[PDB]
Amino acid sequence: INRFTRRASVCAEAYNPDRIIHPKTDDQRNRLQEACKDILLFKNLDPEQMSQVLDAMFEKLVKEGEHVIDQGDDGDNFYVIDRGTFDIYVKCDGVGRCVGNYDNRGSFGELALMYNTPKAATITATSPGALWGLDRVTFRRIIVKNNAKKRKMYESFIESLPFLKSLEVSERLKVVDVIGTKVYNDGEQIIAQGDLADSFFIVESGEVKITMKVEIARCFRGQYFGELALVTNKPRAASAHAIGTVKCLAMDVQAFERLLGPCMEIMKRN
Amino acid sequence: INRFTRRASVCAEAYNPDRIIHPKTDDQRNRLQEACKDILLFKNLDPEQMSQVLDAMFEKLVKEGEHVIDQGDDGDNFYVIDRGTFDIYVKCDGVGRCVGNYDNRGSFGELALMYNTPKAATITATSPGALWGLDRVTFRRIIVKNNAKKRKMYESFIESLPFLKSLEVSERLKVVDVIGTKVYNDGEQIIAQGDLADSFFIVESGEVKITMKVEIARCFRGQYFGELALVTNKPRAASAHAIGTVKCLAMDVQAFERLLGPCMEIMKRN
Amino acid sequence: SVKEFLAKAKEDFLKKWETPSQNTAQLDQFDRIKTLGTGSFGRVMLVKHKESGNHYAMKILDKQKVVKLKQIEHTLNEKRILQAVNFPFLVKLEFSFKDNSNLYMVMEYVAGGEMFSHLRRIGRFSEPHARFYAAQIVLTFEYLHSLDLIYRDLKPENLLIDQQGYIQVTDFGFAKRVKGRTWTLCGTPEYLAPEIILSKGYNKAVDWWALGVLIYEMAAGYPPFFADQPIQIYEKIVSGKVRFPSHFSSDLKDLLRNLLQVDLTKRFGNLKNGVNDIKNHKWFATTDWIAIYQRKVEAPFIPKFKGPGDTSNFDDYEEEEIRVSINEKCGKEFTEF
Amino acid sequence: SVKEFLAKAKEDFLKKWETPSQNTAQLDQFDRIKTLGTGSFGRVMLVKHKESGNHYAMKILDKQKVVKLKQIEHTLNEKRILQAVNFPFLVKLEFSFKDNSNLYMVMEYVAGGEMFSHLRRIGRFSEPHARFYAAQIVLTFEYLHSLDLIYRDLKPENLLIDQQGYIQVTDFGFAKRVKGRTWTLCGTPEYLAPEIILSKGYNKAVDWWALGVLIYEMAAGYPPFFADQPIQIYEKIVSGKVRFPSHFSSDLKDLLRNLLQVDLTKRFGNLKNGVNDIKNHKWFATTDWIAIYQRKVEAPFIPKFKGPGDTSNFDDYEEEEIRVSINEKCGKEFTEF
Repeated sequence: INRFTRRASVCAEAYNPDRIIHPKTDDQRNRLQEACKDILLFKNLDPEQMSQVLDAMFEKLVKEGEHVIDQGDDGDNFYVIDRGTFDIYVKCDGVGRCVGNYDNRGSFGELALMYNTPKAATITATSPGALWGLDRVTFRRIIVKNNAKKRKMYESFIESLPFLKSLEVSERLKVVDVIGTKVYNDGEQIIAQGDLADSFFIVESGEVKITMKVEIARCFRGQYFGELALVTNKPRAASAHAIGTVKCLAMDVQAFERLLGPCMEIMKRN
Repeated sequence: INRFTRRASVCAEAYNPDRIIHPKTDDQRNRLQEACKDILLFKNLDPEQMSQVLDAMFEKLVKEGEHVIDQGDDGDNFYVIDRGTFDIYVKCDGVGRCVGNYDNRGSFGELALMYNTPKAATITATSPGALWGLDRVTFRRIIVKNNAKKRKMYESFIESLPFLKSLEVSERLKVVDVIGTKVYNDGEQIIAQGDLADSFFIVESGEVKITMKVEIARCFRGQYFGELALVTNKPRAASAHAIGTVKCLAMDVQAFERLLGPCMEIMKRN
Repeated sequence: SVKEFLAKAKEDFLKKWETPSQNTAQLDQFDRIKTLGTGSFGRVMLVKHKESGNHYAMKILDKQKVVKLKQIEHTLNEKRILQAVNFPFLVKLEFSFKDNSNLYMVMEYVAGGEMFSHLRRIGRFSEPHARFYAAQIVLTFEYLHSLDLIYRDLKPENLLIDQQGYIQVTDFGFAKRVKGRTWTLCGTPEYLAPEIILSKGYNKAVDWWALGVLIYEMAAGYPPFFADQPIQIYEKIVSGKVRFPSHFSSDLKDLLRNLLQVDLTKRFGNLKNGVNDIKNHKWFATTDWIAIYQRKVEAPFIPKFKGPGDTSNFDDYEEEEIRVSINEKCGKEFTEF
Repeated sequence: SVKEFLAKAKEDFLKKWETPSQNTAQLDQFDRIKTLGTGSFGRVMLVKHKESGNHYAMKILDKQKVVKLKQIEHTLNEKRILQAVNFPFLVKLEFSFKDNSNLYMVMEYVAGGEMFSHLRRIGRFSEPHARFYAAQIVLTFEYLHSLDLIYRDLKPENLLIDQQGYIQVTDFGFAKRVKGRTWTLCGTPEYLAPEIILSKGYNKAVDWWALGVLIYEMAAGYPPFFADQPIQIYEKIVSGKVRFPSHFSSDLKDLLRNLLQVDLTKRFGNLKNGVNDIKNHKWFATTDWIAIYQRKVEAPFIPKFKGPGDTSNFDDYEEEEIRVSINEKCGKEFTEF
C-alpha cells in the first residue's frame, strides 16, 4: 503493498512558553522510572524533567473487569502499570480476540504523548489493579516550559562572556541549541594542565577550582573557564577540579566554529 | 502486525474426470505463449497441455474507456493483453487512484485460475484494444482431464511390463505419480553401452533402436528397454538410439526402490 | 499389534460406513448460546441441550450457499465420514439433521480453544511441546489413512485443545475417501502440497506434506512458505525451497526436509516403510507412541477453563440468527444427508 | 546579487505583511467542480470562476473543526503568510474569504498533480531528475528563510507539478514567522526532525532536515526512516542512523549525511556558510541556480494535461457538500482572517 496511501500530517496543541504533584512511595517512583527509561520520550530527559514528569503522573485504580481504556478511544493518555493483571483485546473486522496480557507490569499509549492517537486495543483489568497515567497536554508543558527555561536564559550565561559579547542574537541561539552539560563529583578533574584545549565551560551549579603548576581561580555559578580554547589552540595552562558536586555547561570549540566561524572574528567587529 | 488473522480455506469447483477452439494467428499464439511461460500455472505444462490451453483462450475486444474488469468483480478469469493501452486503478478507503498502466502487453488474474478471486483493481482501456481471456472452469478441466488421461493409463504401459506384473494397484499408482518423460531427436544416444544402469524406459511415441558391440532390438510404442537396471546393477549391455523424434517415459531405479523396495522382491511373490 | 489394532478399526469403520445415521435430533432441542467460529464455509455455534443440559459445538451449513459453491459432496463426505470414524484425537459427531435451510452437525464441545490462538499468543512452541502435538497428528493420519480417508485441511486453526491439553482434530469439510487419485484444489493456501497446486492428481501424501508445514509452524511461530501475494506463496511451495530458523534443532530440520519434499519418491509417509519412517525418525526418539495414544503422557499445557459452557478460550464473532425459511431449499441435493 | 535580490524580496514582503488582504471574493462567485485533496485538515476543491471562467484550487477549512483541534493561529499564519510572499515556486493565493461555517483560500490551480502520485507510479526518480526538483526547494527555502518564515510540511504530497514540469509548493498550514525558537510538534511523521520530536525548540534547521528526507525519498522511492509503529520511526529518526541504497551515488550519499545530521553543529543549512554549503555542494555541481530560478532549464517530465479544468492527474475522493450554517460560528476566533 500500500505505497499509495498518503502520509497524514500530525499536530499537537499549541503551547507558547513565553504545580501538579501526585504523591507516590519511593518504590513506586523507582519502578515507574525504570519502566520509562527505554521509552523514547523519557529516555533523554534530564533528571529534573524526569522528576517533574513522575511528579505529574496520576493514580488510576481499577476494579476487576473494568476497562482501563477502549479501542478507538482517544489517545491523550500514556499509562504505566503499577500493579494488577490485565487482558489485551482487539476487534479487527470482524472479530474480537484476546491478543495478550500484562502481569503486574507494562505500559501503553506513549504515542499519545506526541499527538492524539486513538488506542488500538481495549485493555481490561482481570484483578484489582492500579496504573500511573499521564496526559499529553500536561507532559508537553512540563517539557516545553522546562527547555524554554533552560534557554532564555542558558545564555546570559553565554552573554556574560567577554569573548562572546559581540555575538548577535540569532548566533547566540545557535549556541544555546547545542551547548552540552556535564556533571562531576567532588574532586574529579574537569581539565588537565598540558592537555588539548577542546572546549570552554560555564559553571551552572557548584564550585570549580583552577590550579597551576597553586590556586589561581575559584569558579562559581555563571563563571566560565577553559575559555582560552576559543582564541588559541595551545595546551591547557591550568587544571580544573570540581569542589562538591558540579554541573557545567560545556561547549566544544570546533563545533562553535562550524556554526559561527573563529571567535576572534566575532571579537574584532565593533 | 496482523498475526491473529486466520488463514481461510480455499476450494475450486468439483470436477471428476472419470472442443473449445478460438482461432488465432501464429504470431498472436507465439506472443501469448511467451507471456505465459513464467506464470506458475503454465510454466510446467507439457506442450500438449499448453497447446490446448492456448486453443481455449477467447478473444475479448474493448473500446476506449471500457472497463475490462472491475474491482471486487469476481475472479474466474485470467487475461493476457494482445494489444492496446490500459490504466490500472484501485479504490482503497477512501480514495481512487491510478496505480499504473499497461502498454500493448501484460496479464492479470492468474489466481482466478485456482479459485474465485475478486479483482483487486479496475482496469480501463485507454484505446481500442484486445485481450485473451481464460475461465477457471475451462482451464481446470483441460489440465485435470489431460493428466487423468496421461494416467489410466500411463501404466498399461507399466502393467505390460514382465518384471512389474506383480505390482498391486496402489503401488502402480505410486509409480504413475512420478514417472518422468524425455524427448530425443533422430540419432540421439538414449543409452550408452558400458554406462551405469540408472533407469528403465518405455517408448511413448517414435522408435528406438537397440545395438550391441549389431541390431538386437527395435522398440516401438509401449515397449520397455533398459529394464535390466531393475534386477541388476551391472553396466549397460547395449546402447539405445532414437529413430526419428522419440518420446520416452523414464523411471529411475533408486526412486523406484525408495517407493516400493527391490523389484525382485515384487517378482518372487505369487 | 498396530496391525491387529488397525485391522480392527477398519472392520468397525466399514460396518458404520455401509449404513449411515440420519436425523438423530432437531433444532428446537437446543439453545443457541454463542458463535464459536466462522470460515469460508458455514460456522460453529455453542449450543445447550435443553433437557440434558449438555453443551455441544454445532456446525451449521446453509444449503443454498453450499449449492452455489458446488460444495455438495464435500458436505456429504464430511457427514458420512464423521459418523463412521472413531479415534481419541478426532472430535466426535453426536447428532446430525437438516431443515428447510440448513444442515446441522452437533459435535462434542471442546472448550480449550484453537491451537492457533495459543500459538499466536505464546509466539511458538518448544520442540518437546510441538513434538507432543505432532505425535497425535501422526497417529491420527495413520488411522485415517488405513481407512483410505484423507483429511486435506490440517492447520492450527483446525486443532482444538481439550481439558487434558490433548488435540482434537475438528473440521472434516475436505475429508474424502479416495482409493485412487483425487483432483479437487482445496485446503488452505500456506498448507497446499505442490501436487494440489499443479493439478497432478493426488492421495495420502498431501497430508504428510501438510504435517511438515504444521510442525514447522509450531516450532517457528510462522509457516515455512509466506508472501505478499498468494501466487508468490505457491511459487515458493512448488520450488519447495525452505529456510529454517537458527534455533531449529538438527533433528527437527532433518525431519522437515523429509516431509516438505516436493519429490514424491522421497517424501516421508509415501515410501516403502510408510508412516514408520516418521515414527522411527529421531526427532521422535523420545516419543512413546502407545502412551500418547492412551493419553497417559502429561500435556505441556492445560487450558484454563471455568464452568461448563465457558467460552473464554474462543474469539468473539458477530452474532447472526439461524434463519429457517418456510420454503424447503435444495431438498433433493441433500437427500442423503 | 542574490543578496540584493533577497534584500528586496524582504522589502516587498514586509510591506504586504504589515497590511493584509480581507474578503476579496465570495462563495457564490464560484462553481464547485471536484475535490482535489483532503487531509488531517480541511480539503481542496477545483472551482470555476463563474464570470471569468478561470479555474482555481480552493482550500476549505471548517471553523469549528479548527477550533476543536486548537489550530487557530496555524490558520491565521497560513493566510497571512500566503498573501505576503511571492516566489516562482510557491502557489499563489488569489482570493480569501470566510462565511458562517468556513474559511476559504482560493489558489491558482496547478493541474499536473502531486509529485507523490508521479513518484509512486514510476517508483523513483533518477538523480538528475530528483536534482532538478531539489534545486527548486533549496531556492524556495532560501527565499522563505530570509524572511524568517519556516515551512514545516515538506513532502511529495505537498509539491505540485505545473504545466512546465516545475514544482509549486502548496499547503502553508504549518508555515510560521519565527524570529527565535518555536515549539509546536507538527509536520508529517516520516519528515520530523529530531528536535521537533524531543521538544527542544527549533527554527530553520528543521526544513533542511526535511529536504534531506525528501531528496532521499525521490532518489530511492521510499523515505529513509520507516517502520510498523510510528514510535519506531521516531526512534530511528532520533538515532539518525541511515542506510543508503546501493545505487545511490557517492555525492548523493555525502549530501544526505550532511542534511540528515542529528547534530546541529554539523547540519547543512545551519552552519556559518548557511545555504551555500548546499548550493556549492557537488551533487549540485551541474546545477545552474539562476537558470533554475528563471525556469529556463528543461523539465525532466511534463505532465499530460487535456483541456483546462481537467482533473486526470488527481485522485478521486468522496464528494461532500460545502455546508454553510445559518448560524455564524466562532466569529471572534477568526476576526483577523
